[PDB]
Amino acid sequence: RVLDATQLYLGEIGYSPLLTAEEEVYFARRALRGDVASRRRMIESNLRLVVKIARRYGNRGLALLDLIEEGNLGLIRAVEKFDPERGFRFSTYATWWIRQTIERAIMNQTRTIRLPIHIVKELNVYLRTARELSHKLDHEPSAEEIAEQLDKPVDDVSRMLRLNERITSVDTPLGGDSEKALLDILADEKENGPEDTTQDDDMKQSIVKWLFELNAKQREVLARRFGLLGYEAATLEDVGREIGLTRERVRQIQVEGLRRLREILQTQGLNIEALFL
Amino acid sequence: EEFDAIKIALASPDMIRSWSFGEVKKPETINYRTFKPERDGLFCARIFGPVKDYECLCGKYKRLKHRGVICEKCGVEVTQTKVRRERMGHIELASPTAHIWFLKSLPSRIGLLLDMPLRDIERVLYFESYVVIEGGMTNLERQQILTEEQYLDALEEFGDEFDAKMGAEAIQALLKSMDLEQECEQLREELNETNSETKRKKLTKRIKLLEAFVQSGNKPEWMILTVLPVLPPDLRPLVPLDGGRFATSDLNDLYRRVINRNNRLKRLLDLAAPDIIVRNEKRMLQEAVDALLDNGRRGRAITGSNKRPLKSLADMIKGKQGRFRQNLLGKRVDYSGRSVITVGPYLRLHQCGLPKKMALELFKPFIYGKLELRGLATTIKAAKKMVEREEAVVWDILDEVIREHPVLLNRAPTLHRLGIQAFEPVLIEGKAIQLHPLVCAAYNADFDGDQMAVHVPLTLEAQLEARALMMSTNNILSPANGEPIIVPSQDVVLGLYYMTRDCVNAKGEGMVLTGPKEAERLYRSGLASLHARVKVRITEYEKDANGELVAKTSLKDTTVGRAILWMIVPKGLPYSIVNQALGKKAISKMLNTCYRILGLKPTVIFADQIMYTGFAYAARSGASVGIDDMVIPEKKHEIISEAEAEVAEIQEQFQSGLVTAGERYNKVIDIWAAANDRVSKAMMDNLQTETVINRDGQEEKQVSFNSIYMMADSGARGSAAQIRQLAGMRGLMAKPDGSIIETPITANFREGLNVLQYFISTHGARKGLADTALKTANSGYLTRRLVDVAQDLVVTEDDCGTHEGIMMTPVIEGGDVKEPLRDRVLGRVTAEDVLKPGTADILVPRNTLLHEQWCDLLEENSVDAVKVRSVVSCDTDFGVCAHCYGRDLARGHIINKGEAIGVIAAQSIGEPGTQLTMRTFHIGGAASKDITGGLPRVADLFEARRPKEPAILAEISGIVSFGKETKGKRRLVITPVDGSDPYEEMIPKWRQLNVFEGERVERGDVISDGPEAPHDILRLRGVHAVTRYIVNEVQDVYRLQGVKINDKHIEVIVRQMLRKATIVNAGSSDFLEGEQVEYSRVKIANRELEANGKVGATYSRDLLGITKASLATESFISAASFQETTRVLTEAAVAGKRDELRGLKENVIVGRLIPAGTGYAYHQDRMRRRAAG
Amino acid sequence: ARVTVQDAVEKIGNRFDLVLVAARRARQMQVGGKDPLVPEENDKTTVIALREIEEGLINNQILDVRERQEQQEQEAAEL
Amino acid sequence: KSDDVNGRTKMYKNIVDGNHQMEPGMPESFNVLLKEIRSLGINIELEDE
DNA sequence: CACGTATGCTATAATGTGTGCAGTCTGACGCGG
DNA sequence: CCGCGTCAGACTCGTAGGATTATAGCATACGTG
RNA sequence: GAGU
Ligand SMILES: [Mg+2]
Ligand SMILES: [Mg+2]
Ligand SMILES: [Zn+2]
Ligand SMILES: [Zn+2]
Repeated sequence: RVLDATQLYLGEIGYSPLLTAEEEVYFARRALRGDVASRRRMIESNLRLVVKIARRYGNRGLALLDLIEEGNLGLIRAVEKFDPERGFRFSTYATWWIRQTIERAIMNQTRTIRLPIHIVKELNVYLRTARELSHKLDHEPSAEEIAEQLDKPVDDVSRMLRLNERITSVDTPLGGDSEKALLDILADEKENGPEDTTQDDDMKQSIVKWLFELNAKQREVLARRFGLLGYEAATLEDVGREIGLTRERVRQIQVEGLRRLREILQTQGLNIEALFL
Repeated sequence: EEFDAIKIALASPDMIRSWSFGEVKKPETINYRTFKPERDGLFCARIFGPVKDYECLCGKYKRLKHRGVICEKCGVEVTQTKVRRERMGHIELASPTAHIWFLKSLPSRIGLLLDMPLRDIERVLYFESYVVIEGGMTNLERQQILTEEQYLDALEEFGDEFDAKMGAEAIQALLKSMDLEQECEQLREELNETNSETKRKKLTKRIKLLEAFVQSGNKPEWMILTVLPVLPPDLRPLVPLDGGRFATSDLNDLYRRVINRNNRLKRLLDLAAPDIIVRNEKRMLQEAVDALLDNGRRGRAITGSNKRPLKSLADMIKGKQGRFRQNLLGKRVDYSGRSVITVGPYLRLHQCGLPKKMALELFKPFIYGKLELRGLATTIKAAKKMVEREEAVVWDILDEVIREHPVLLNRAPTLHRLGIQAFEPVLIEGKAIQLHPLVCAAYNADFDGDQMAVHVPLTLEAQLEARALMMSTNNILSPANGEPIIVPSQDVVLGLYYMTRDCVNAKGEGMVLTGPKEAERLYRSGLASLHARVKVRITEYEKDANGELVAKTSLKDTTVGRAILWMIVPKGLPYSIVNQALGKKAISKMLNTCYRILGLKPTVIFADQIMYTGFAYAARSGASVGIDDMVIPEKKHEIISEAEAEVAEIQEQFQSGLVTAGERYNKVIDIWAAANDRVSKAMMDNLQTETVINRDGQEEKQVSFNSIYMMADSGARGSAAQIRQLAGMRGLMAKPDGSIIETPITANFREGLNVLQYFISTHGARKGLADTALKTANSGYLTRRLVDVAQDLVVTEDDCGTHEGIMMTPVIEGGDVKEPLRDRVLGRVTAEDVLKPGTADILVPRNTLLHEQWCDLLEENSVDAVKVRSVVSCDTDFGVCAHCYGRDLARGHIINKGEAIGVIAAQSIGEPGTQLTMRTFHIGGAASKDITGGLPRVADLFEARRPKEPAILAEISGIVSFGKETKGKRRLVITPVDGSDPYEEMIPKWRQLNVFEGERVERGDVISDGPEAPHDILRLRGVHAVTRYIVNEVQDVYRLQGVKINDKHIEVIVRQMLRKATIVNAGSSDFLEGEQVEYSRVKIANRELEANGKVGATYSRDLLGITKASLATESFISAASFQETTRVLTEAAVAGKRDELRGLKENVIVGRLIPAGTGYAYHQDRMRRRAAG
Repeated sequence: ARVTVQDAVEKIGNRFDLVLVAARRARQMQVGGKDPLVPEENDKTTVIALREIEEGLINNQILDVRERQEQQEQEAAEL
Repeated sequence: KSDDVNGRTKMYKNIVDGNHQMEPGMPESFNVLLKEIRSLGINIELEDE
């Protein structure tokens, strides 16, 4: 038993009869007028065209079957927008739709990081131009050589070529030996080590001790306003509203408290100065 | 955070939706420009959480000021970024899809449950043909496949009243509508009609499936997936490399395929597309899902541009690269370092040289903490910068911290526990680790560039564990055999040999010396040789009946050298031990004696002392290797020419056409083997006693002091075999075929081989070396399986209160006392006395550990055989008792409860194989087998494979009656006395029986010649029979290679093999026929049956190979982590199995505290908390 | 105690429980700052604990006794 | 010493404060295993105490 | 309005795949015909 | 039984980074500063 | 490539 997805599908398409021009016209008149059968028969009879075209466009976009399905989607657009009355053949019209749809599909799905059509098409012209350049310059083309050819900014060219930088698999092992790969080397940079984490504890706690050295009033004003021992960085009006009306007095006590902290530092700053790394 | 147990069951569509916090409807990962997650994509931050802690995406809500806020603009919750690794999503499949694991991974499960062949299911799934889900008309039955054209016929004819469909839909529907209860009873009815053997198995299998399916609460619909879960972003990361590259997991590519195909399917359905296109897309969908879950399972694995198959989900759980093996049972570790090792002769046994630079980093936080107590460092930043600058006060602090702090040294491969040992570090300037010589044995460490790993025990508990359990001084004896593993080697032996050995007169023959101090003085003054024969007054202490020591002064006849060594000897030991010429073999016994009389502390000091003096005298000797030291016997050329004329005779007899080629080949080979033996004898006579050159009256004969002979005689290095190749004849070489070359190598290495001799040597050499590299995998794999099956076994109890045990005889295989009774039985509990009135009046009561004392008494009394308590015969459920095990061989006393004995057993049995696979192969060169033949025999034993042509045994006692013959094939019409009904058995024609019919036959009397199957032994002669068969048959291999392992280790594993028992006849519970349950649980049930009466359960114990026994443990985490993980997980998921985490494996995986050793105390406290609610 | 732990093991018996006992004692000295019986002689907490056990001063049951004694007096103080 | 994130940081601070206390939790790699299994479509849940 | 991102349509006729490799490993243990 | 399939196959250390292809050209449309 |  053939369980090949592909072979099964190709067998089934094979067993639908190819159409002549008059047949296509008759069917299609009724298809535009809505004959569920007509549309189906035209589709199914012309699947073989789709496979011929998807055969070409494959190569390196996508799996043959993936191309075939997108191609079928193009063929369906063609059957919906076919004009029987115009003397032009169906196969001719459908070809355009099928190729269009396949190409557009391989421009959005072919890349892990989805590149917009605009970027992709820009980039492609940079590529084809690079190829002509390399055809006469023997050696491959520089960013500025391609840019000189297009009469455009080098930054433009460079940014496009940066986007063309294709992905690396985290699981692909390094050194031919199937041992450790990229994941095996790659750190978590965001997650600090217990050394950095413990240094912050020490910092934050030394600031508590320093805050208690100051006046009860200064320390409370600083705590509430900085959002240090409080929850929220209370604005001048919030702190004043809870203690002493005078919003201006919060600024006074706050600035006073900062300057007393500077005195502790000029005296015992011998520890604080070493916090500059 | 702390749970008790873990359950696996089928994932319902609805359950998958519960985990999900968003439906991923797009393949878009991130935006090309602002590398931020794309809407409803694989990395959607609206679904999986914020990229930055407490920040929404568009940046509207920032910090903790906005806690659980959900941004109206972007739609992102503001929380910890932590959640991106936690939150899952899901995908709505348009068409249902089969779960490949519950389809392809055999047994079929889905196929097994519908009783539908796997091919049949597949034809349905891939839309080759229809299946009838309900033919209301009995005309068409259920699950009967119809081809495309078959569906057209009944379409007009029956139609309506038959529903037959195609694809995953059909199968899901078929599964949904099957009622498990009813069909179970129907199949049980059919089981009674004519249950043939294979039919009964398959029926009982579905019966147990249906039963387990209802017990799990799983539904068959769930075999089919409609909702597909999506793994969290951070567990399939898309990260930017420095250079603007991106690197992603393969899973993202696989998921992008699925999403695209599924969303295209939805489009095709919206457009009402023709059915052939709908079909292709459904197949497409199934393909991509199958690839996502398990890639290279169903067909060609979907490949990258690299050619290499993409790594799917299952690949991350499965195999060595898998989670379990690689990241869970073994881990990368902080506070670990490594370097080259070199000798530390000066070190004492409990010390190691630890490079300053290395130690400074390893103890970083300890240094910062002490810096803050000294008030030297104001803050952590300052402390850090102080250690970077490496200030002189920091060195004082570092020195302070490392005092009394043990560190662990490890060497790969870690084959037994002594491959990791603890030491007090001694800080040294210079980049290599210094290791103590005497423990080089255990590490198998030689300093040809070897490296070792260093680990810092952090906690007070770990430090205590290291100093108490793992310290080198504390762990001397091999846990495998009761022997000291720290023994002097090489130069040390050589030196001790040099001092003790005697020469004729020499300097100051027949002097009289006051004490060994006078001897030392005289030697070092240069008025006496070390080998001078002399009279000396030594005071030797003999320890009394109690702890008090009784000394006795005696004038002995010994050398100056021996007297001086007596100073190293502790008081307590006798002088006659050192009075002989010392070698490696005498010195191991020396150490042993010291351990048994004095104890640990004395022996440790003594060992170091012996090392110092050994090397010291080795150097003084001036012992070296010149070409003159390799003495060729004068009669080589004669012997050889004779052997050549002899071979010529047989060649001429061949040319005459009389003597065959094979006869000549054999006679030539025998000629050369015998010539080789003769030349070797000549070499050794001429060397061993070549000191025919002595004195005092006139000429006298004596032992040779030639350097190579000394090295070999002492056991320090070389042996007669080696020396044969050096001074003698090299001998006959073996081809890579294994066949021997006709021409041997007449030359030796001193003589130098010619082109042809050298070439001929190469084959064998290289064969050996290849064996080291390649076969150690198979040896080590054995180690792993043993370890896995013995894991759980721990000492649970002190005394099981059993009277059971095995009767050990002294192994007189052939004639020679292979393993004396004493050595086989020492340190075992006596189960049962034997009163034979005798000479020393010995009863030796029950439950007595055999001390060396009681063992000596056995020898005087000539005890024949003895019942000894054994692991296999223990009654303790969920482990064994200290009594049934006996002595912890590594300690020299009774085993402590809590010790993980199984692991020790497996390591002890496995290691020698694994090591000898490297030893006689890097080395194994010339031919005069080995391990490569032996271990396959051993593996076939532990795996309980029935042999190719097995011996036949009598099943039941009675009278033998021979009957009829089918053209030579022997039938047997046997008729017992009380069970009068006849029993018949067919035997092959050419197989001849050793016994002769018509006989009174006990159960398990051997009829045929052939190997015994362990199962059949168990079934006829019970546990002691099969246990003793395996122990003995295994030990034969290891004994051939000179490997000492105590029987009790193999007994441990045997017991693990006999874990399970098939019940044949119903109990009061829901056991019933054919279920196989653990013997522990059914005996505990029988204790409750005894109490309550009711129907007793008739069972029969079954033997299982090591692999299957581990897979049969109730713990599915242990099973899955071992092997077969795709299958193990489908089994457990369907069964709805729960693991309550009793075993060590299981705990280690979850990073908990081991239920053994130190952890036994805490674990039993937890267990009593579980028992009281 | 430092080099060989044999006599210490002979006092308690079970190696594993010796570990637990000495660690619980060493934790007291480390955190609570509980006073050592034997002279430190410049030795670390763990070594102190092992000496103490060897000489037969510390015991699992004895630790449980001092725990209850002092905790009970604290409860009495509360009430 | 390995995965336990909370544990490692807490342990470090304890070590700097002398008290060699063990404060262990659950290895993150285990968590991940479960998630990997659930992405497979097997429900594997912890039943707690 | 503009910029970035997207969808769209095109009419000589064309109507069943392949492609690039895989190199064969082994001793064992079950499972449909 | 035969034959095809699936499953296993030592431990630590190292080195070095890294690959490819190509998707027309233009007109209209939708969302945010 | 390093020691098994
Ligand atoms: Mg060596
Ligand atoms: Mg070496
Ligand atoms: Zn926002
Ligand atoms: Zn017992």
